[PDB]
Amino acid sequence: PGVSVRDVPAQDFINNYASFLQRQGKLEVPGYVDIVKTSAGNELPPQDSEGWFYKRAASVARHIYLRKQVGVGKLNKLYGGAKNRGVRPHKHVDASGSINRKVLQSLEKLGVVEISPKGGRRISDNGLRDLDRIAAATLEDEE
Amino acid sequence: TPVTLAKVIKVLGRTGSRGGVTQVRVEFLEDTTRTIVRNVKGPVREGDILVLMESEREARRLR
Amino acid sequence: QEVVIHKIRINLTSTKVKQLENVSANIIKNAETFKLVKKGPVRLPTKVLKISTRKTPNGEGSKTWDTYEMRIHKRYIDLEAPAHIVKRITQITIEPGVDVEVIIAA
Amino acid sequence: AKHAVVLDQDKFDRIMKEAPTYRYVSVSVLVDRFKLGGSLARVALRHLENEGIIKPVSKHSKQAIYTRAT
Amino acid sequence: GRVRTKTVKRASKALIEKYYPKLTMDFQTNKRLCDEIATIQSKRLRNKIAGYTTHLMKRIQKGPVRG
Amino acid sequence: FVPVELATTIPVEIQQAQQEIKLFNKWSFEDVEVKDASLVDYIQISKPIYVAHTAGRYANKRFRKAQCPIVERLTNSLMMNGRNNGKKLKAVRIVKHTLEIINVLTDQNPLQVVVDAIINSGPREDTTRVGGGGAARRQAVDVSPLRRVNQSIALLTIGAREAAFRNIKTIAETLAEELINAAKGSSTSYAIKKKDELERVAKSNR
Amino acid sequence: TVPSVQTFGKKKSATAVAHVKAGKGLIKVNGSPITLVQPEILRFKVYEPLLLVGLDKFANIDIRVKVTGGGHVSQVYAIRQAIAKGLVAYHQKFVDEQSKNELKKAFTSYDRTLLIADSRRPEPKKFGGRGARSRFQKSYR
Amino acid sequence: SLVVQEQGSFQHILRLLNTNVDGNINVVYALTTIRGVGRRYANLVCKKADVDLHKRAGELTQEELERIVQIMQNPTHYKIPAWFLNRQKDVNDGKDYHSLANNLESKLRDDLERLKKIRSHRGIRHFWGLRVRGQHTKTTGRRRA
Amino acid sequence: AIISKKRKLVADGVFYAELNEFFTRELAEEGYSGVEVRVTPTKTEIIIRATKVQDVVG
RNA sequence: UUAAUUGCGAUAACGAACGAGACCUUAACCUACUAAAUAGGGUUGCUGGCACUUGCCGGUUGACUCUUCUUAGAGGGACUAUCGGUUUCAAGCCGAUGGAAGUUUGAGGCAAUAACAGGUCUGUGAUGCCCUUAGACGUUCUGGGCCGCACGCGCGCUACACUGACGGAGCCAGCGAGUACAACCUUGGCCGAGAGGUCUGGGUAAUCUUGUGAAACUCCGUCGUGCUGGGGAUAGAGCAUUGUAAUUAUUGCUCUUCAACGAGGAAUUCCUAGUAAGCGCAAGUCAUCAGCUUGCGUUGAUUACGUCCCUGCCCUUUGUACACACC
Ligand SMILES: [Mg+2]
Ligand SMILES: [Mg+2]
Ligand SMILES: [Mg+2]
Ligand SMILES: [Mg+2]
Ligand SMILES: [Mg+2]
Ligand SMILES: [Mg+2]
Ligand SMILES: [Mg+2]
Ligand SMILES: [Mg+2]
Ligand SMILES: [Mg+2]
Ligand SMILES: [Mg+2]
Ligand SMILES: [Mg+2]
Repeated sequence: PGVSVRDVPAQDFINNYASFLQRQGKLEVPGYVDIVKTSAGNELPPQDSEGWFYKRAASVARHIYLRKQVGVGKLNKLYGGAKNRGVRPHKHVDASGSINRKVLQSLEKLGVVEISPKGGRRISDNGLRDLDRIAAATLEDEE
Repeated sequence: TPVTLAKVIKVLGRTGSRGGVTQVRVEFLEDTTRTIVRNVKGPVREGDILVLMESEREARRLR
Repeated sequence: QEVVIHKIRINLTSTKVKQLENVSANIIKNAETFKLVKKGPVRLPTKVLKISTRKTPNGEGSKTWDTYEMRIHKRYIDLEAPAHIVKRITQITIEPGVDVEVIIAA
Repeated sequence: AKHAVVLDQDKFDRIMKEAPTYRYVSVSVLVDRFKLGGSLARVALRHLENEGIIKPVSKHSKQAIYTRAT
Repeated sequence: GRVRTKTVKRASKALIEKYYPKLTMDFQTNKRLCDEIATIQSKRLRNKIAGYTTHLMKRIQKGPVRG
Repeated sequence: FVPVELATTIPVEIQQAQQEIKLFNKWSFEDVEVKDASLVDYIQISKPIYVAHTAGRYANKRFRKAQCPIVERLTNSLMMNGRNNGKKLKAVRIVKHTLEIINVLTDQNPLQVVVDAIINSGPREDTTRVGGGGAARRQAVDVSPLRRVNQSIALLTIGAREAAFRNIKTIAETLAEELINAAKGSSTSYAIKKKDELERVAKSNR
Repeated sequence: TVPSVQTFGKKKSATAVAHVKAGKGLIKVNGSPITLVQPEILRFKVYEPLLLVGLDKFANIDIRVKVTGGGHVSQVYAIRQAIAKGLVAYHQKFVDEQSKNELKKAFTSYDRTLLIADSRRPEPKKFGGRGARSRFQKSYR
Repeated sequence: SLVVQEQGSFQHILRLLNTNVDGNINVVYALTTIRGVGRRYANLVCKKADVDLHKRAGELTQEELERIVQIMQNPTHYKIPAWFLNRQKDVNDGKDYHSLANNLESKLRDDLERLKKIRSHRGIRHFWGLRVRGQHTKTTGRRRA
Repeated sequence: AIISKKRKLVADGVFYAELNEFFTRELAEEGYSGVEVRVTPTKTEIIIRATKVQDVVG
């Protein structure tokens, strides 16, 4: 047969990742967590305070796994959106610049993300293995 | 409530002061072969079944 | 004695499409007669250059607007060849209106 | 504020009593019967959802529908 | 509002006058014939003419028509 | 009966509700017959659809609009008001929820209930503004099936929207309630009331 | 070497290349399988063509779709179209033609476009109007 | 996840920092009712205190309240970066100032007075009763203060 | 020399227009009508049409 | 009858032309042609992750061939086609079948005859005449102002909630345009909560910014119909950035203040399908600014498929003492 990784319905995978991270305790917290808007188009940080950053990290990792050479700017673009501009209509402004960078750094430290040539980031082999394990766990939970 | 179910044999013209009505000669579902002309609001084709309370009354081209 | 393959790109840009097409055809014919390995008359997204303007000189009428557009036709003709042969080809192979341009080297 | 979104033990007891033999077990319905808030209703349902009693039909956000055990 | 114009109709009439044989009822052949014999600076126009000729042919099976 | 499996895994429930019956969202599209003479065909059913969403072009000629599925129509009508313009997905979700609610309500085919509602709220004879000089005198007139159907569809949705302003009762629930009122003709919903009013007006000119 | 076709799916600006090979029964879209897709409500739409002819016509034919353009809804529709085309194409090529004809009949009696491609594309939004037809506001006041 | 029970261990309807804190509201958005007290700021304060974001405003332990009050007074003493303030680097005193409750208004008044004394364009506008931030009133707002 | 292809073409067009205008102005007595620009490597040919060709020549 | 002086017929007219049409560009169809290490997709190298068996999923410009999708080129293709009746079984219109496409196939582009004392002499080394002319209306610097407010009107934008709101989380276009003699589009990486900076780039451009990973939308939790977490308006404070120059916030983000507004009176604007509305993006502007325009996608319906009742025009017949023509 074959244990799949992409075949997970998105959110569940992320949740599993978060749980794994919580279990490990190895990530190194950015420090500017909760004292941040996270997005430039935000009036509120994450609602659940502690955690949720973990979820974000997981999501980022998943995106990395999905694609090729991925960078900070692209991540920012991804986690931006619509601005409540009051009387003026919405625009599109990106996420907080440093936070994403910090997340990436943390991932690199743990060994999920590897530095790619040409300009961007890819997945480490140990990281890949971990991802696969997580996927398997999710499948088990479903089955 | 007594209802007499109408059925279209022919469309006898789009009418009204404006355009929201249609002269239609009708042979109603039960007790057929009795032709009565009624003015109809909506879009009507051929063999269209129409719901009405007041059956045996004729209306002319509206002013 | 020479014969060292460089791989040469030919640019064909213009507006009047028919002329361009003719030129392309001519080039391909010439390539055939000198018998070479070549990639075809590769066509790129024919760039339109739009300039939209108030038709009114002075802004006193109805708001009529005109899109003045410029159709452009960009063509790549790739040759597996040395330079001398390319030079020979480009002695003629020029027709009015159309831009002939040799990129040269891979 | 229109009240009836408190906590209490009496309220809880009432909720416990108001569960078997009903056509609808929905959040909106609960709210209508002058009980706890939207989020609290869900929590209450969960507490009764241990060994049968109340079983789900829809799992969607803010449009949840539950029904009694048959 | 697909009323065929004067011009198309006139052309069709002319075609029928000059080449009543070689107009084999169906569209496709007739279209090609029209393209061959009549010189049209267009394609759509030619097609339209062909269509009208076919219509005329169909009519002329079911009696004589004026002009 | 018979779950044939593939390499890409599909959940069991979905497999169960598939080939044997030409179904709907999850339950039977089959059965569900028009109780009322007339309005058959013009209240859709007939052709089996599996979702309440199509790209299917219908506003093309005339009588084609009376071949569009009832659920779909409802969803479309729901899209009224600027805040809800477009957003078919939302409408479909709402319709699904309504259907579920109807199912919950004393069993029965929800489709059938919907059909009944459509039938009941549709006005029979309505007044149109006749000139006759200058004054706004009205003379009552028979309403064609299609128009009636359309009006009925509109009315329920309008009622729902009215209800939904400042309410925990999410639009779907309101819609379901309206449908119930229409089907069990008690003249408590907006639509039925409006119909009654129209009939009264017609009478006062007949 | 495998018996395979490459089919397109087309609506609005969404294009979907479904590749129809032979194997176990894999139906994937952009790597992920046929199940996910995730406008969530429109899931059953992509299931429709499959449902119509049955699960039997998939244990042999494998389908792999790559989708670009459009939005979400449009993408879904494109995928659906592609899948409908693919099976038909396979049947036309390798399987008996009777089956293909039957499939066509099933589709045409239930024509939610599918084997007939989508027709409309946007009218260009001309000047003096915020929309295509819809003008600004004349104000003789 | 669980309904808070007990007969009446925590008292409903609160009064904190010269003003009123209404119950039946989850933690943060009853503290926005306090004049000047933030959203993000409030959240930060809560975090500092060490309270869960599931409690009601008509609850809270006394010690917790005291802690919150302490946090409110000084941003520097606790782990707050403090550039989320009404007066950062400041106009006169040059420290870290985020005024609280019925004091913010007073501070504003003082600032206005200072402006008036200086006789800057803004001050002049304020005196007149018009528009500070270069906003034009050829058309908009035809009632005014 | 060398810009973006589109830009280059635009510039060429502008140049042509300018040239045309100049000829309308300068060669007024010369009975000028049209310009026919041919741009090849090295030698750029500029054909000019007029009624009084002799005048143009000198 | 027609969208049409579009046609059929009646007929001192007949055959004509311009205008409408035709044409032209684009948007749609081509598993048939033309080709593509600048668009793509396959099989096997190298290996990355698995289930651990063959099989999946990949990445990698390795090699090879194809061209469905992408692109254009050449053509073709729909002619209301096929019957069904209606109407002198004319012109045509409606219904079904086939068909990519049956509203002139959609959208324009162009656009007659005469004009209006319509608009500009502020687009002009396009300009007749008059004016002015060197302590200038020529010029150029320095500063303000065209952005003032007791208040009229017209464009618009954002709101008045649970079709929500905020976080997450998922995740999708299409037009675009973008520097070498400069001060472009600018990735990718460390420092900054933002705003941003810096070292290296790549792109005088399907190749790089860019799959412009846009918004709207889709899942779970939190708050549930309170001028409230709807709404972010009058406002103070820092840090930036643009440009010599920002006060009269240029703009930007952050904390704050948190008002008017609970679906808008009389009038009336716009609209008949990818149309209305929603929702963004891009270009035009542009040192800097978007709420504006052009464009382009992205979601995507209601109800007509008619008629002269109102409004405006049009032609006929009528009358006229008007023809600078009812001002
Ligand atoms: Mg909003
Ligand atoms: Mg007919
Ligand atoms: Mg046209
Ligand atoms: Mg004048
Ligand atoms: Mg002058
Ligand atoms: Mg001005
Ligand atoms: Mg205007
Ligand atoms: Mg691109
Ligand atoms: Mg407030
Ligand atoms: Mg502007
Ligand atoms: Mg007289």
